[PDB]
Amino acid sequence: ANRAYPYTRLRRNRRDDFSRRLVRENVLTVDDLILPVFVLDGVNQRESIPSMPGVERLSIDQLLIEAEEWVALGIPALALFPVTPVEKKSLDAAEAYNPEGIAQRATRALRERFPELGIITDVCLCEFTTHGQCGILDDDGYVLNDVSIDVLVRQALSHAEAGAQVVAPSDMMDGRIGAIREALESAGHTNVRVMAYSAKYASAYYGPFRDANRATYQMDPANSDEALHEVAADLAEGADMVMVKPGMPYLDIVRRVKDEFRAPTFVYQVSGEYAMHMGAIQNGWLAESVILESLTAFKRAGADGILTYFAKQAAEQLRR
Amino acid sequence: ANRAYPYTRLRRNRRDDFSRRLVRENVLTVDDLILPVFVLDGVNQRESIPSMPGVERLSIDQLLIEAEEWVALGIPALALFPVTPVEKKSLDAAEAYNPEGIAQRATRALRERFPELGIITDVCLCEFTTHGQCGILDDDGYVLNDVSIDVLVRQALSHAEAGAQVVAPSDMMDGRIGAIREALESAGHTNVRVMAYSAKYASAYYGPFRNRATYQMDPANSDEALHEVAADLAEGADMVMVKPGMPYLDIVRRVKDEFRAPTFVYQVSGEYAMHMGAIQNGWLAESVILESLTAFKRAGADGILTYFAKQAAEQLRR
Amino acid sequence: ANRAYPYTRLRRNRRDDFSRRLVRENVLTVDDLILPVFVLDGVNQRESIPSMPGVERLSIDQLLIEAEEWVALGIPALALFPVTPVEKKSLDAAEAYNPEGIAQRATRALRERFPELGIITDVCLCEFTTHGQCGILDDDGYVLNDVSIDVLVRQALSHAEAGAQVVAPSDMMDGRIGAIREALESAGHTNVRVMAYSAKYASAYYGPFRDANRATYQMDPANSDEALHEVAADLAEGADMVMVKPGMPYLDIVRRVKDEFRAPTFVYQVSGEYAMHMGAIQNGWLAESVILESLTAFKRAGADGILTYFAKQAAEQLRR
Amino acid sequence: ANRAYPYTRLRRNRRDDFSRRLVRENVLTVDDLILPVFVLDGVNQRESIPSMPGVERLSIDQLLIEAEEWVALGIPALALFPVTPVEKKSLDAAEAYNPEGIAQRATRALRERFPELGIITDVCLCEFTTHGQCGILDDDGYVLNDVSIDVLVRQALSHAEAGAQVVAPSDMMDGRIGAIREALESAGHTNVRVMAYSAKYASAYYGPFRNRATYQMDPANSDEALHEVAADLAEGADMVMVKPGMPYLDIVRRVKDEFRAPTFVYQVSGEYAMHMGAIQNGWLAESVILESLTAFKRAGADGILTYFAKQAAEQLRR
Amino acid sequence: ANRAYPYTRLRRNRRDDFSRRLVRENVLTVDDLILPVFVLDGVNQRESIPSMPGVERLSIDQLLIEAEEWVALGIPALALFPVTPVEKKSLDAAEAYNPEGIAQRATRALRERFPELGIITDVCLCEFTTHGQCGILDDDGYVLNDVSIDVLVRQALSHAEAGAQVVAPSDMMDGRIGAIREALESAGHTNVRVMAYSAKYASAYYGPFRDANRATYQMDPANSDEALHEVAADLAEGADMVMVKPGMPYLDIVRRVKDEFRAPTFVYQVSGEYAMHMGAIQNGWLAESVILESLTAFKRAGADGILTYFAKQAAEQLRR
Amino acid sequence: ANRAYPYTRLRRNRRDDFSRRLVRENVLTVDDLILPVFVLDGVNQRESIPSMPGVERLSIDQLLIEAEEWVALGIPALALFPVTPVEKKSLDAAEAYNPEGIAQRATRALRERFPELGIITDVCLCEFTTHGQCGILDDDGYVLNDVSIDVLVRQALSHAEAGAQVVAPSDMMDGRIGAIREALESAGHTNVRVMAYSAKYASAYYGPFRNRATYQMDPANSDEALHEVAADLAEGADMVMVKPGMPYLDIVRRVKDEFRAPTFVYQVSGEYAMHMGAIQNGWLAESVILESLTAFKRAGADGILTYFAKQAAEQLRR
Ligand SMILES: [Mg+2]
Ligand SMILES: [Mg+2]
Ligand SMILES: [Mg+2]
Ligand SMILES: [Mg+2]
Ligand SMILES: [Mg+2]
Ligand SMILES: [Mg+2]
Ligand SMILES: [Mg+2]
Ligand SMILES: [Mg+2]
Ligand SMILES: [Mg+2]
Ligand SMILES: [Mg+2]
Ligand SMILES: [Mg+2]
Ligand SMILES: [Mg+2]
Ligand SMILES: [Mg+2]
Ligand SMILES: [Mg+2]
Ligand SMILES: [Mg+2]
Ligand code: NA
Ligand code: NA
Ligand code: NA
Ligand code: NA
Ligand code: NA
Ligand code: NA
Ligand SMILES: [Zn+2]
Ligand SMILES: [Zn+2]
Ligand SMILES: [Zn+2]
Ligand SMILES: [Zn+2]
Ligand SMILES: [Zn+2]
Ligand SMILES: [Zn+2]
Repeated sequence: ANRAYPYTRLRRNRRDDFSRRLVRENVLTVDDLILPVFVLDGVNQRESIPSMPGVERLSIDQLLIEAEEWVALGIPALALFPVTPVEKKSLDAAEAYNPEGIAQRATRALRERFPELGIITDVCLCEFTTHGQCGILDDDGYVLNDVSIDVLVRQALSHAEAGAQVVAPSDMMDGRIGAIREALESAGHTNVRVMAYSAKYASAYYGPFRDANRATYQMDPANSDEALHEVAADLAEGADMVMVKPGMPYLDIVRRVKDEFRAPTFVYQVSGEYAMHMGAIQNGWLAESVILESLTAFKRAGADGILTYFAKQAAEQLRR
Repeated sequence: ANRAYPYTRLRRNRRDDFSRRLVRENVLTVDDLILPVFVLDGVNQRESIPSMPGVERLSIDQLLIEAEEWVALGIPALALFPVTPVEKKSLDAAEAYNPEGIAQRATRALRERFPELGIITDVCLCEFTTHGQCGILDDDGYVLNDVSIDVLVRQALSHAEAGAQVVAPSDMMDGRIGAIREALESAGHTNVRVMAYSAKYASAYYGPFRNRATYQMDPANSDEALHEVAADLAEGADMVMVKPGMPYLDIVRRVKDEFRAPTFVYQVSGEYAMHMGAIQNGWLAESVILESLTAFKRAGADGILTYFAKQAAEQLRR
Repeated sequence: ANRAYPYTRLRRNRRDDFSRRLVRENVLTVDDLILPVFVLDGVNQRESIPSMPGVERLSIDQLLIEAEEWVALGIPALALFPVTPVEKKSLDAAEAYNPEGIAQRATRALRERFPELGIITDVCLCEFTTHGQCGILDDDGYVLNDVSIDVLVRQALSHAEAGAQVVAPSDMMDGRIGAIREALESAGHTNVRVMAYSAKYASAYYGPFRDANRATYQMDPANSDEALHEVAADLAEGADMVMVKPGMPYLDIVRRVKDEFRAPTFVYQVSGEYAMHMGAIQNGWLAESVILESLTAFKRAGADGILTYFAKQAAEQLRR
Repeated sequence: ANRAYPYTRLRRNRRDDFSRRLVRENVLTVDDLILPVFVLDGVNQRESIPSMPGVERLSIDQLLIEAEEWVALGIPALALFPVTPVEKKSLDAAEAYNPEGIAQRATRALRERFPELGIITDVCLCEFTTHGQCGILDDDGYVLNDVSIDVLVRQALSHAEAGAQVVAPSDMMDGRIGAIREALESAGHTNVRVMAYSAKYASAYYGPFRNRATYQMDPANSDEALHEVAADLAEGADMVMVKPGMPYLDIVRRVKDEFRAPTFVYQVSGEYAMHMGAIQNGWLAESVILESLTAFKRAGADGILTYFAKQAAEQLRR
Repeated sequence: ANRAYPYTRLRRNRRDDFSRRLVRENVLTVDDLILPVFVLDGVNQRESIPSMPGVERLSIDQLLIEAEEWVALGIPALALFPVTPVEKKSLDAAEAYNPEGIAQRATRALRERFPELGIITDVCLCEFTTHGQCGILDDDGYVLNDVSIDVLVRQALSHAEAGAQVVAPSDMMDGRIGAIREALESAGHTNVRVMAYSAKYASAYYGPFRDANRATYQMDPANSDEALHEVAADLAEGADMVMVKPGMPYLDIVRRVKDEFRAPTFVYQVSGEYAMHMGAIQNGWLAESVILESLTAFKRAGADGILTYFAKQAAEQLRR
Repeated sequence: ANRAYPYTRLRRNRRDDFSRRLVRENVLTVDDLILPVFVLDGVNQRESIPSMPGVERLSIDQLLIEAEEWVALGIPALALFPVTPVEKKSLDAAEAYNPEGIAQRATRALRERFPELGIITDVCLCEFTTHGQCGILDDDGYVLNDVSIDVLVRQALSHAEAGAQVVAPSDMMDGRIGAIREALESAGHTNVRVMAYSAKYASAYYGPFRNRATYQMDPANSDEALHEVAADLAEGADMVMVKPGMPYLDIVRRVKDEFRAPTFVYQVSGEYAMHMGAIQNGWLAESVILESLTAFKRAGADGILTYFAKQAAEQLRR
């Protein structure tokens, strides 16, 4: 609109807090926060994670106790990540659909104790396979697409039976959203949401989660147009929400996905992003204000919700 | 993206509060609210406004008292509307630029007491002319464009010298934003913001605030609003505004979409009156206040001039 | 196009009525008006509505008499809203599809007496359920989507049999437009139009209609992109017209919907909007000219037609 | 939106008049109509035009009589086309700016009698030059751009001083809109509108109105029209026009779509002649008049210069 | 691009014929011309049409003789329009699919005599029904959509059997393009093109053709967005070309259709357009140069081909 | 529009010549062709060009003879390329603006003989400098921008005074279009067209025509070309050109799409050489000439500078 200095001085609106606040384009609220949480078997268990300062893996009993604060702070949902006992991992990943598995038990417990809290379960075989890949291997060592979907469907169904309001397939198999959706619909789980990990990259940023091949399924970091194709398919297949993972290193993908589809768009600030920031904060290299800066970035980029291990810290800062 | 029932059921996200909250596209906050306020000449004075139940005209001392609650609620700014004593009105509208006029005095008092509170003054001749038009009349009864600008310029300069952070020309003269900006820059008022009333319509919804069709816009016209805004941005506006508000939400959306600039909207006297009247008659629930304000946000407004600002602030602070 | 003052003065075209008229971008005509009308059981009944000054609920006999004026004024269509006797409300909503229900009786009477007048019937269960929700409840108190559609289909069919040229599903069940369309097509009701309430919000503006939960089906006022998804589905499912409700508070949605789909787009100026305006007019706070301003706004925003309780007043003002 | 038969049957809305009326995308109203009118020099004079059955050239007194019916029908404006006596033509086209020329006299008389009726005068040299070109010729027979503008400027100024609310340069000189606007502004004619003939083609459809290819546009060219309009808007046009009309409806649509500005179209003499001739021969029904005019609206025109304006007005008033 | 006088003078390129020719955006060639032609029963028949000066209706023998010139001039195709003997019109329109009907006989004759000349047959019932509507009536006098399609399919098949390379459904029934396409494909007529009359308006411009109700099927002249919906469906249904009718009065529709779909786009300069222009030319009110101006307009608006009764005149003018 | 096999078979339109002809999206005509021609200093002189089989350098008298066939074929314009005698080269490139230089003499002779034939002169210093760069060198060997413009301006003015209808600056100095336009306008050369070489790349395809990377564009860059064109249009170019041609067809398409302005493309010496060489070796059919030229049209070019112009004209005239 032919705006030119000195008629236009973009510093004017920056001059005072009031005008900065009036023109501010985005704000973070507790409604944007999802807390991922690592869940152990057993009772009275609490484990620190060295590569994620301040995050603990908790048994179900201890998770229920901590969920009091989280609920009180208004965090809308948790994303549950079981820590599978090694002995329960198998070639067939059958623990993924065990009604007595950690995720299923945790879901029923939380649904009963905190009925309004959203529970987002993780649909993937990587915590259940001996070999740690996201799906079932063929005799050449490749992760088989459609056979894996069979197991992921049973898993998702088991989560729905346990009471999960949202299942989030994090597997990157082709077509899994539609297969899971069909299965849910056929079984009568009409309102279980599917939060697709649509554009999940083959990333180095996942280090600490593993603490807490893939290029044939997860996306190449170099590719951006491809992510649009991914999301389009997941929306056609029935996803209720679509997600980009990891987060900060992919903010350009979040913006293109929101702009292109105008659908509910989520982003995961993964373990390595948390660890980088925490480490720098603890070293005194960055101020704690970087936490809300990092989260504001996701809102600015177009995300509706953020899976972040900072959810509690940020919710406290915001509640003030 | 070929979304089809029953694979896509748009009710699933609506099933639970938590998922409604996660997908909710817009939220109103106190940061979005600007309170207009009618300012009297006297002292220890308030007046009730018949056509605006619940709103009082306030003398400056009273404004300072109430501004305590407004600042504590976090309301970022006020928009000052003086109520000029009749005896101060004239064909030349000289009272508009009186250094000791209501607006100027109010501004200086607020700037001193509450230095962080934004003050948005009204640049217009309508409360200063004997006939009530927004500009100066020629012998034929036409509101003269360029002669009016000369008065408006001196007005704005007086507001700036009183300390106003924002001046808001509400006059709908052609070119006034540029003339005002030029004057502010030449006088050294580098940082005074100009909040243009860019698309201000010749509307029946101004009843309660109180030939206009020769300067305010025809309600029928939408494309024209984009031309208006474009000119005001090129002329140096820091913010642009649509008035009235709800009845023009389509204009808000087009203006935000087209220009991606800081965009404001005025929920005018008549919109307040019709909502309050209905709430007082028991015809509409009080929830309609927040719904009306959420609509502005959804449509693309960055901030909202609303006589409901204090109640909305109170509700949000719950 | 680099337009700049003083070469460009946008007041020039405003200088005279003639040039204002030449450049005026939108005009309201009686072709844009649909009159909603509340229909009572019985004979010789006329009831004023306190929260809607000047609107009356009428028995069929009295509706036929008033429809003379409406036809003479050129109003193209009515939208019928029965007032169901309380004793006829039920858990199963069966009165919705009674061939002798108020809507069905009213439709046959009007179709016979005024063959060119459009009749738009309301497809929804809320006037027929004891609990007043738009659909059938499950044992958890939730409004069941697909079971409700079964009843809405029978209702729509009964309206078609009665002679309605348009059925307007106002229910906000997912998929109902396609289900109704299939049913109409299968039954031979090839030319019955479906006027989808596509983007119908969970709004406070409906107060006076009730005088004259829902968040799990009606839309969140905060959401705009979601409305596009709603309309897209309804057009794919066969709607002939798409509608936004309420009206004024959603003019931005009307504009986005018209711009995005270029399809016949309708808007409902609901009971609370009528009451607000009437109340202010009767108090002398607004001039009567606000009525045609409010209606012009819908045209400007892109609506092709407006359901408005001001239809008669506006048609008289326009006929002059 | 994946609309597919038989779920989507586009005939359903066509089934009944009432639904056709509800979905109808465009309507012609009297507000859209501008009547061109050929104005003679004498008094108690009318002339029939062989190639335009049913249209009369009218002396000013006759124009005033007929303008009674035009105003009562609600026609907003007339476009005046003088028929210059041959003896007043010259190589310098000085008659164009004669204060007592036909156009000027007609304007003053209409402005006085019917103050609310818009008068759109024609700014062009073609009815004033001995050779009939729209501008002044050099020794080689080329229509000079800038020298022509100087005459056109004085013309426009004379029209403004006679009281014309709109001047419409129909000359297709480069830059003339800006030169005219500059002159009007410097003379204080702040509110005189300029209705540019922006995209005026070198067309065979002007037969009945009566080297042109060096100034009027090549019929083959579409993109070029957008460049023409762009320049005229930047130069200060209040309205822009395409001429001829029906044969250029694609241009109307592109111009409206691209610029969102007040857009006009001229249904020229040859288009009138061919429609009337066909109606008089019994080859086309009279309904073709309203269909032709609806086409302009559908294509995006805000207003239409049409010799059918009175009959269309009569038909609409039914 | 900030172009401003006097740096930019758009007259410079107009100064000389050479530069006008270099910058000229569109040209008409004989490849753009399709000649419609009225075909009589019998032998040695030639009839002038008073409302279309210079156009004759011809029996097949005389058509073959005239087609020599047309072929020699390079006209790519004819559009055949039979003149059905009144006695052969019926309620069932069965003459439409008679293998010995005028259109079928004419097609076989032309295909044999001029194998490279395109023949475009007219698929519609209006020349075959006693009542002259485009389809079959129901007992309320309405033109039935799907029953009409049954007859149009048999017609199109009969044209394909006769050797037509293109069938052009001019009926404006919903869905007919897909039904005809399915039928052609099933029967093995893999390469018969379908030239859909997609946006055919209810127009006064057809007068002279009739010399040589409809609002429930043909389009309202007022509607433009609706035409896009029409074309979209016809392309989805398998049309190879899409057409707007009438022509000049709808150039804005031609431009929107070409711009939106980028598909082969045709336009019909109908009988009334020909008659208007001829009449004015014969009266001396317009120069003959208007013919090529009118045709250039269609090219400029985006048409790939033009059905025009001026095809021979224009082809001669162009061949020079 | 959800087109799917077998409902949609894109071969159906390809089945027959007649349908291929009806749907064909672009056609080459003689109106699209501009012939470049190398012009010698002498008289009764021709020279064969080793790296451009079939093209002759021609003295002016020879050019006039051949121009007979070119005009009779309908070729609209020639682009003149003088071959400067070495002794006339200098560090100041003064020969560029010699009123009796090759280009000037050729222009005057053609303008007189064939008044309707367009002449496009080359505005560049490369055939006038001793070192062969397109501009004047500083002491460090850099091609100076603004000093070069001053020479180019005088060149262009000399071409205009010789009668050239189009001057085509091929130099790739920044700002030269504006400087040239300013000079032409101030001198009264109102109608002299400027055909800017807007996006002229530092290319290996100029081999046969005969630090360049500091002024000609990097082959890798596409977006940059739009910035180049934008500036030349704002500076007053009447036409804009991409060079080389085939290897840059994507640039042609983007430039036409973005600006909708008269767009030209140069099929350079190396493109001619590689096609002819292949045709002479029997490796490619002669049909490749028309295919190469159809590509330019398809990509969006309005006109094409091509050494094949005469043969293509001959082929089209079949
Ligand atoms: Mg995928
Ligand atoms: Mg957001
Ligand atoms: Mg006190
Ligand atoms: Mg303005
Ligand atoms: Mg916002
Ligand atoms: Mg829906
Ligand atoms: Mg509309
Ligand atoms: Mg008399
Ligand atoms: Mg121009
Ligand atoms: Mg319009
Ligand atoms: Mg169709
Ligand atoms: Mg084309
Ligand atoms: Mg010789
Ligand atoms: Mg450059
Ligand atoms: Mg081209
Ligand atoms: Na959110
Ligand atoms: Na804000
Ligand atoms: Na309408
Ligand atoms: Na209009
Ligand atoms: Na073609
Ligand atoms: Na060309
Ligand atoms: Zn996994
Ligand atoms: Zn004012
Ligand atoms: Zn309901
Ligand atoms: Zn003229
Ligand atoms: Zn037909
Ligand atoms: Zn060079």
